[PDB]
Amino acid sequence: YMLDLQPETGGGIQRTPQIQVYSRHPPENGKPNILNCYVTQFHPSDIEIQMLKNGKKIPKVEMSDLSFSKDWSFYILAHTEFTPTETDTYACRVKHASMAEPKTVYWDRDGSHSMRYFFTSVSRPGRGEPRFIAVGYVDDTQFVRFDSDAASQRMEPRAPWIEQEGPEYWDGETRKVKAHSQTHRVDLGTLRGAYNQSEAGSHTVQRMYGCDVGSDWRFLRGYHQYAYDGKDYIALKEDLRSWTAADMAAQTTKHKWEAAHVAEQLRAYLEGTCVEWLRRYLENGKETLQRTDSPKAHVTYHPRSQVDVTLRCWALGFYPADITLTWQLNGEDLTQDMELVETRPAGDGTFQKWAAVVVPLGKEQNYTCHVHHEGLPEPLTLRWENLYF
Repeated sequence: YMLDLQPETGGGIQRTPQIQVYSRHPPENGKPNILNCYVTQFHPSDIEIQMLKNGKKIPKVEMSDLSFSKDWSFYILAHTEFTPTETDTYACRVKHASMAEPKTVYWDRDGSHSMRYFFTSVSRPGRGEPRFIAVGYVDDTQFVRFDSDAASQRMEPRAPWIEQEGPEYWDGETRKVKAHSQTHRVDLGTLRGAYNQSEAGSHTVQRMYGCDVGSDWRFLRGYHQYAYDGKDYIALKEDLRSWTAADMAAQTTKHKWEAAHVAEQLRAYLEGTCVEWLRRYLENGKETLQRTDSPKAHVTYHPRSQVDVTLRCWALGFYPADITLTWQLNGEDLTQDMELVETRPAGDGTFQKWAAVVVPLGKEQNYTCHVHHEGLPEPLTLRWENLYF
């Protein structure tokens, strides 16, 4: 349930995509599966993602709705059905303005809750109104979307439990999401003026807001923050009464919103309405939302040099996405030379992660992987049982 308040900011750089290519389920030759291409850390949001089989474009590839993480960097999941074999190669190819050439990555085998909305507007001077994309989450489960270039021109369901809501709900959310788009359109215009930028270039406004509740479903935290061209602009501080302005232009907005008492209006939504609707969603989506799936963990071996080995600690099938995955040598922990990938979606309501370390041969028993997750009664501790080396 979105905010009705629409404050305006007032009148007076590229990052490279990271790519993971991986299957939803453990890969077995001849068994139907889903291949994922998880593309993250990119800016601006305009991007082309293609999945390839033996170098040829796979035609039926589904893309997630554009969203972004805390640092404002975008992410998209692309996925397609596939049945792996011994000989077929698979890859994901990304074109983005940050890179001179496309990057191709081949598939290689060996108690709290939150509601959050994420909004992205991208100007396109001479080509109509900004591209506007909105997505809503409860915890790590997306439940609504809006895309200005989609056909419906309505807020749309993306989870079965929200489809219960009647037409009044959908009408209200559609009205509000369109109002968000217009506010962002205005913001793009005035921010362009504030930074003395030309009317020709494309620019980006991102906005995130929402609430966390505790184990008793009482208000825990609120958020309401903005970025311009992928950089912090203004953010509501944790007290929900003051602002962090990132530069001089944002200070003008800060003083404007201070004068108009915008923080107190947002506080009322964040501590009241946001929380009340989160509780409703948690009850309506109980089976899928009020759940913890524990990480299914194991350690794999991979020969490296004649002197050492790579040990990789896997965590699979877990929900929610928050997890701590760490290696420890002889009790003491250290992330000096630990490779750690971003937590990635399986595409079926669970997440995956791994952490890898290079261990000298003979000293493998000294290394232990530790998995902490709210689903686990006790933290898991794993070691590589050396059978066949």
